Amino acid sequence: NFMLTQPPSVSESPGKTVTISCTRSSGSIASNYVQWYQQRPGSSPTTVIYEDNQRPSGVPDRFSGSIDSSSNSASLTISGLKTEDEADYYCQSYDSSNHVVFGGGTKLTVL
Amino acid sequence: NFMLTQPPSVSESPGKTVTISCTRSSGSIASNYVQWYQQRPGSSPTTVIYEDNQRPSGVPDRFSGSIDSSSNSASLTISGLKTEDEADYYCQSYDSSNHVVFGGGTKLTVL
Repeated sequence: NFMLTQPPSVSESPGKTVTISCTRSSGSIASNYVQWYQQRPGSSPTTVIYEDNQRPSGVPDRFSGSIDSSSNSASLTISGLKTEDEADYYCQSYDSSNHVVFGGGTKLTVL
Repeated sequence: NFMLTQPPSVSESPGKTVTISCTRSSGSIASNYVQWYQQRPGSSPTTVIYEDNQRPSGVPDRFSGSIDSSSNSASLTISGLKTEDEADYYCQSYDSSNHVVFGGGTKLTVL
C-alpha cells in the first residue's frame, strides 16, 4: 500500500532541538492520522504523539508533532534535548484497507 | 484504560513449538482486534498477525494467533522453531477512546 520513510539516525547535543521526518510514499499523508513512539533498549514502544499532534498524559511539551502536506511528511520535534531522550523513534499510520504501517525507525544519539 | 501483560521471556529448542500470551487488565479482549509484531535488534516492528488471526502476505503459517475467555487473553503460537525466530514479540490492541495499547514484550531465545 504505502511505506513511511525515516532517516536511520540523528544526533544532537543536550539542550538543543532535533527534528525527525516521516515521509509517505504514496497517497496523501493527511488521509490517516500519524502516531509517534519512543522505544528504549529492552522495552516496548511508548506513545509520545497520537493524532498527528496530541500528547498523551505525562508526556512533556518538549515533544511536538506536525504535518507538511506539501512534502507528504510528518515530523517529530524534540526541544531541550536530555540524555534520557536517547532511544529509537517510530512513525506509524493506517492503510484504509485499514492496517498498521510502521516507519523504519530513527536512532537518536544525545552527544 | 487497560494494560496488556506478556511474559518477559520464552525459550525453546529448534523445531519445537512455543506460545506467548497477552492478557487484558480491564474490559474484554474481544472488544477490539489484536495484532502481533516481530522485532529483530536494530529493526522496526514487523506485523506477524493482525485482526486476532490473519497473516500478512509472506508471513509463514508457522505463525498463528488465537483469543480466549475465560482468561481474557490473546496468544501467538510459533511452530517449527527456527533460529531466525529469535526476536522480541509485542501484542497490541486499541482502547475505545481509540488509541493504541502495546504489551510489555516477550524475548524469545532459540536454544
